Order: sequence, then C-alpha cells, then structure tokens
Amino acid sequence: ELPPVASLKGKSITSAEQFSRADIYALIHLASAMQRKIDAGEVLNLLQGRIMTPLFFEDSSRTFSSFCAAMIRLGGSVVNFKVGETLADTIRTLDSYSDVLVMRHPRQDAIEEALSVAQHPILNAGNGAGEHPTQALLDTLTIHSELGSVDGITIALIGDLKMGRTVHSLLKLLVRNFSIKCVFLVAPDALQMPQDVLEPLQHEIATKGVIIHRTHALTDEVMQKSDVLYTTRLQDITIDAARMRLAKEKMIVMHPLPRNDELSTTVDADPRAAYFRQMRYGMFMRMAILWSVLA
Amino acid sequence: SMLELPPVASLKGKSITSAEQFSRADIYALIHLASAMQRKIDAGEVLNLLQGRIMTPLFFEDSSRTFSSFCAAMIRLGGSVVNFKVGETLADTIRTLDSYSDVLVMRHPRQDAIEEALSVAQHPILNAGNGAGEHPTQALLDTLTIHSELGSVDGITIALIGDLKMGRTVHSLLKLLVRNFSIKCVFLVAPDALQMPQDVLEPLQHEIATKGVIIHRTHALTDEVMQKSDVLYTTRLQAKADITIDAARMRLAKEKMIVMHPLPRNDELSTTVDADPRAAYFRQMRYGMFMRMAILWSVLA
Amino acid sequence: SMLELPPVASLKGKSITSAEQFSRADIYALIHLASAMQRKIDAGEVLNLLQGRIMTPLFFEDSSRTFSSFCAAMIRLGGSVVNFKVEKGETLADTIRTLDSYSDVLVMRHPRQDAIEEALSVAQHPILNAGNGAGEHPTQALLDTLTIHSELGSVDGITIALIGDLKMGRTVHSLLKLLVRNFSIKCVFLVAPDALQMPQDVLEPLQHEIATKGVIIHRTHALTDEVMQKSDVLYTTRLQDAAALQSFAAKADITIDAARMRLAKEKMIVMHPLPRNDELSTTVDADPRAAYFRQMRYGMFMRMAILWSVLA
Repeated sequence: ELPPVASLKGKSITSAEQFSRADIYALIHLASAMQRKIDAGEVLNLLQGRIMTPLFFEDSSRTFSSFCAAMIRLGGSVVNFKVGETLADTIRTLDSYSDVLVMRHPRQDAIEEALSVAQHPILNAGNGAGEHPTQALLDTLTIHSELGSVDGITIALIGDLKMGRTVHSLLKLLVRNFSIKCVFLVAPDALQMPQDVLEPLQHEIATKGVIIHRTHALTDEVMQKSDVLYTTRLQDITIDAARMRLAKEKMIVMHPLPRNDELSTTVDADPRAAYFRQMRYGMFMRMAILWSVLA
Repeated sequence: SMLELPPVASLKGKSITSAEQFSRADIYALIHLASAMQRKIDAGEVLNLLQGRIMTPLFFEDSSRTFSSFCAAMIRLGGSVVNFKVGETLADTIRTLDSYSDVLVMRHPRQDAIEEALSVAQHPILNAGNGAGEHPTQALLDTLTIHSELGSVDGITIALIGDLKMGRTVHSLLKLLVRNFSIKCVFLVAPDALQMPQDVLEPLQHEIATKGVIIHRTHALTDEVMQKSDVLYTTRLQAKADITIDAARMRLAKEKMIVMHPLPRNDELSTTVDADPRAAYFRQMRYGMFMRMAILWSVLA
Repeated sequence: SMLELPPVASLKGKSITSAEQFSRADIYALIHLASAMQRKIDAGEVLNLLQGRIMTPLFFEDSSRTFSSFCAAMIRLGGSVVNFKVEKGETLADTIRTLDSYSDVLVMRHPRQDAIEEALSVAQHPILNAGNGAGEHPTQALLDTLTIHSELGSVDGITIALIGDLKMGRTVHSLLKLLVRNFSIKCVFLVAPDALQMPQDVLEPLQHEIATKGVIIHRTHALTDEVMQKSDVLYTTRLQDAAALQSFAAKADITIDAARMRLAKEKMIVMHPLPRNDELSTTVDADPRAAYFRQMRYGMFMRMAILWSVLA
C-alpha cells in the first residue's frame, strides 16, 4: 500500500518545524514503498485530474523538475505559471484552477503573505534565506536509506550557513526529531549559522545533548568523526579525493546542488558520494508529500 | 460522461474567433454545460473526455493567466498540452503546430493574424486575443459570471469602464450581449481618446434600435453610473481620468450587483473592494475554466 | 497492444546518436512500426504504452519546434514531459546527472558537435540526439526516409538532390549516410555553393559503399535542368555572413519556386526539414509534390516508433 500520511491531508508545507518524528518516519517509508513500485515498472494513478502549479519567482530547474516529475509519476498534472502584479492577485489566480501551489520566492515573508490568501495547499520550495523543508525531508530520507538510520549520527554542515536555506531547515528537522550526537558547523566566521536559527533549538540541544562544535574550516576531527558530510556552495573547505582518505567506510557526502569548487569532481565515482542519488530520493519524497497533502 | 455532459453540436469542428458567431441558444447551452461540469469537478470527479487529444498554445504575447486557464480546462477534460514558445512566418508556425495537434489557442498582437492563421489551419483555432480585436472566450465566461451571480442577463444595466478603444474584452462583451440579449442600458465610461469605436458600434445600431437599448457615454465614473448599474465591468488603462472603484464609491451601488474585471488590474480597482460579497472578479476566473472546459469539449467532441 | 505495436527490439535501451547505427532491417522495422502508429492514432484510438514514463529536454540551442515534435510523440504514446531549461556555467555532466534522476529518456540538442559524446559517457538513460553542431540529426534522417518511402513507394532506385548549406546541414549529413549505406540510390546531386559543399569527412567514409553500389555523385552550385528533370526527391535546406550566405546569386541558384517546378517530373517530391527562408518559395505550397508539411506528420509517427522501441 501507499496509504497517505493522514496528518498532512490538506496542509500547507512551510517549515521543517511542523514535522513530528512520526510524520518523518511515515514520509520516509511512503517514499520508499513508492520507489519500490516505480523501480518495478508500476504506474501510479493516485492524483489523476489534479493540477500542480509552480510559482517560481526565482529560477531553479532542478527544484522545478523534481516537483513536476513527482506530480507526473503520481498520475497528476502540471500547469506552469511564468512570472508588476501583486503576489495575492497571483495566488488567487492559481487558486482558480489548481489543487496545489509550489512557490519559490526570494523574499522570506512572501510565503506568509501567500498563505494568508491561499485556498489550496502551498508547498514551500524555498524563500530568500529562511527555509526549504522538502529538501530537509529529502536529505533525511537519503541518510535513512544510505546509512541505515538517522539516530545517533554525527553531521557536518559546510559552506555559508547564513544564506543557505537548506542547512537551516535540516538543522531544525534533525535536532528537534532525532538523537544527533554532534554537529560540525564548518564555515567562515562571518558566514555562519545565524543566532535566530540556533536560539529556538537550545531546549533540544540540552535535554538530548548535542555538541555544536564549530570550526573555521575542514578539520581532520570532522573528516574522521562525521557519518554525514553535508556541503553547500559559497557563491580548506573543499572535499576532494585526497581528503576522502580520512573519511570512515560507512559514511556519505551530500550536496543539494548546484556546486562549485567546494566539492571536487574527483569524488564523483566514490560510492560514498550520495549527492546524485540524493536527487532521486528527492523525487520520491515529493511524491510522498504530494500524495499525502492531496489525498 | 457522454450521458450527463452532452457537447454543444453547433460548435463541433468549428474555430472560435468572434462574438458574432454565437447564437443565444448556444450561449445558454454553453452556460448549462459549464455548470454541469462545475458540479462534476467540485464533487471530485475525473472527466476522461479528451484523452489522447492535444491542445497547443501559440502565444506571440505574454499572458500567463489565459494560457493557464486554457491549459487547466484541457487537462481537467483529460486532454494533453504541448508548450510551444514563440524569419519563420506565422503560417509556417501554424502548419507546424497543425502536424501534431487537435486544437490551437492563438494570441497575437496584430488584429489580422487570426485571418492569416485561419487561412491555413486544418485543426480548429480558438482566439485568445487578437490585437485590438476580440476575446470571444472571455466574453462567454463573463456572461456565465453575470448569469450565475445575478440569475438573468436580460434587463441589466452594464457599465464598460476603462480603455474601451483597445479593450478586446469589451469589444467582445458588447457584441455578445447586445446581439443576443435584451440589454436595458450600457454606460460607456472612458475618456474621449479611449472611447468605444464606431465600427464596433455601427454593426450593432440595428439591434440597438430594435431592442431599445440606451447607449450612454461618460468621461468619468459618475454617480448615475454607479447607482443604475447591475454590472460594473472594469479594465485598466495599460494622467488624471477619474474612473476608480473603491469601497467608498461602493456605498453608491445597489445591493444586487457585481463588479467584474478580466485581469490584471491597476489603480482603477482598489483592494478595498475585494472583501465585498459583490466582488465577482475572483470567481470570474473559476467560471472561466468551466466555460473553457465547456467550449473545448464542444469544439472537439 | 504488443502484437499490435511491436517495438523494434534491436533498438531497446539504445541511445540514438548517429544514422550509421541503423541497418536496412532496423529502418524497415521502424517504418512498419510507424505506419501501425498512424493506423492507431488516425483511428481515434488512444495509447498507454509509455504511461508513467518521462521525457525531458537538454536543449542548449533553442528550437521549440523540435522539442514540440518530440513532446507530441511522447504524449501520444501515453508518456509524459517535464521541461528543463538550461541557462551559471553548471557543468554539462551535472545537468545530465540531474536529468537522469527523474527521467526515462533525454532529448539533447547542443551546438558543440562533441558534447553528445560527453553525455553518453555519463548518462544511465538513452539519449536521443536532436542535433549536435554540424554533426548529425538522426531521427530527422529516419522520418525523411519514411516520407520518401510513403510518397514514392520505394527508396532503392531514387535520384535525390541535397540542396543548400551542406557544410553545416546536419539533417543532410545524416540523410546521406543513411541512404547510401542501406539503399541502392541511383544518384545523389550535391547542390550548393562551393564553400558550402558536402564535407569530405562525410563523403570519404562512404566511398566504398558508393563505388560498390554504383552511386553517381554530381556536385553543382545550381538547380540545373538536369537536376530538376532527373530528381525524384528535392531535399533543400536553409542558409545560416561569409561570402556565400551573403550572395544573392547563390540564393537564386538553389531556390525552388513555381517557375523551376515546371521542369520537374510528374512523380517526385519536394522536401525540407523546416524552418525555411526564401530558398523555398511559398508559391510551391499548392503543388501536390510539396511534401514538406506532410513530412512533419510522418515525423511524429516516426518519433513515436523510435521512442516506443527505445523505451519498451
């Protein structure tokens, strides 16, 4: 079966904060059941005659495609709305004809604006520097499916943690819902994990017990102890073939993409390079989210 | 369901280019077909009617709402859509589309582009806006709106407000209403430079005469116009012409009336009016998907 | 409908990159499969053969016309399309890997001739080459062969002229390779200004097969009465500022119009991959031997036949 996760039915998907551990577990397992079927040649007509509409004020072919492909693989349909008309006027236009909106916008508070006037679910595909929860959830699914489990892991977050909307959402989702041992906040000092992200996290950091061992650049303590390396762009941070020596045998590298120098192509064929497999997990997590919300 | 949703027969095979081609019988037949489809789609049903047919948009002009309304119609009837983004002539572009398609939705800035396309197309064309000419589907959904909000089209007093000279919406709505309905009065609210052209109004003189329809121009949105009108149908001006509709002017209006707009909108339609139960212009978009569902199915059945 | 629409088994899982990869039997397989498709679609019937399967574009040129012919074939097979726009300097290889994550087949068009060989090297899914610089347009060559076969009854025994910018024409590079290697062409006329003649690196690799089958090859720079009165197929292309593209006399010499068509035989066809400029007069359009618009319908059925066979 592919029963939907009941608690998302009709819900908007704005923040990682809204997802309980039972929620995550269920989506992780719906996504896998789905992968099992798609990989087996099965066709899913779960969402026929239902329409998703992207509302991408900023371009991103990968995020766009992944949502589309996911909707299509559930039998659903896609109608692009290329984007001065006010945001609300657009939101009401999409509500005319679609069942679910998917919005990517450069201002953080554009999301809260839209939800005030929206009659159908809005899925947040990302907003300025705040969040990007379907990424956080797809990243967790990657880890669950690559390493066996997410409980007890050590995780490194490389790159500018200030602007990177993937690292915030992930940091919240993981700490709040799992038993994370350590978290290497690796970046330049100026471009680090903001105070407002780290502050609401402080209850769980204590009672679970969670080492936030920061670092200016990629130390060997990181490479040695990390089960997951989650690097990002910024446009002694590079992960290359040389440095990968120091990694354990059961670990993975991740990157949401796109990339620059900070992750060498010299790592691509390494079986612990999970950054490409991560995108396919993405399609499957979004199929699980789309079915759950629109069921 | 060929049972519960029977297409309009006059439309089968036909290109849809002007208001002039629709009879009054056709209009109510479309309106009833639209409503039957709204009940079926709102019940959560999946219509399978145009499985394997392809709709191909051909927009030589930016218009996301029109495109998406049309794509949404087609899809909810079970049809498919092929995106074509606009040296190479118009005819050749048409003959190309024609090689894999079941219906074309064209939207061009030049007025005569439609005659050019029709001259060569083998599959039906629906005109989604041809220069300063017409927008026949818009006028058909606007009429569905009037009917579904007010319960009758005969006897209304209507204000066409804004750029009347270049508004392909208002050209089509005026033609559609005057020709096939007993319109009491029509306020032509606009500056003299943006007035309703005489070659839209000439062909109607005879029908205007017979049905006894008052044709009244004002350069500004007066209080007579607000108090008498059952539909205020407003449009943009793409410095100081006084035609704006806010919540204050809405104190002058009747209780049973609607405000309408094809969209997008500028300063002529304040967001103060939105909450008002007589603000129809958001419901107008939804009605439009169902009329377009009605039309597409009728064209292609 | 798998005894109704049998896929060409030799093509299963393959990327389609070059015309040289096809045998005579393959081509006839695809023609017969494409005709069965026209029978299905023209009967008003619907197909589910690629339900659930996704095609995406990896287009670095822009040619909506071509991505649309492909979309249309995929959609009529019951399949689906996810668009993907390319604009950054993110690597070609990463673009491929990102498409691979959710697609079942890629349709590639790149202006560099040898970006296809890069994609193949990293792709885990079949790539359909929809044009590579001055290289090949293989699907195009296959639908052109289907056209000729449908309209004249057979391909062996034809005289055919290839007109226009042959140096850069990729449609003609592939059509020439396909025709000469698998059919007994009576004669190819290469009609083009000297600077834009069919390249030597295309012709030299076909010399054994020419010599052996006795194909006659005549260059000209003009549509001489010989060409018009002997050709069963007039395959012209478009010119893309160097001396020959600039010359009015180069244009007038290769142009087909109502006038020149008076010299042509009762039973032949005029073909063009589209789009066209002035080299093919709109005065030829009414002529029943103008097969360039029908060419587009054959093309849909030939892409259906190719995709069904790659993805079955």
